Amino acid sequence: KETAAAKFERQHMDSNYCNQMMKSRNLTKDRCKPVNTFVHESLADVQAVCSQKNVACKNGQTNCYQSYSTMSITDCRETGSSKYPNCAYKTTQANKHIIVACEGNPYVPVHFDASV
Repeated sequence: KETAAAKFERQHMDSNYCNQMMKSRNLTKDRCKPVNTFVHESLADVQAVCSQKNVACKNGQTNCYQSYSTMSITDCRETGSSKYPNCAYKTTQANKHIIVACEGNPYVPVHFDASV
């Protein structure tokens, strides 16, 4: 079964598109998930964010880190009409700074906190 680091990679890394990829990565095979972000950078450059700018997470914990540069991301957002089993997503491409929460040794991303 997956570690938190593995789940982050399956759900968010990818070095209409949202309907296809949300299904492919087992996010909407048995539920419709409201929002998810995919990052189109290399895994190692996303892992590198865990030693970049330390910031507080949305929940006030302090193990979150913001990337120095913007990264290519696709936001997937359920339409107002979406209902299981027919999940439906709005796809929005953007280049944004990402904020991830990191844990473990190696210190790697385990949650996507936000993009800016």
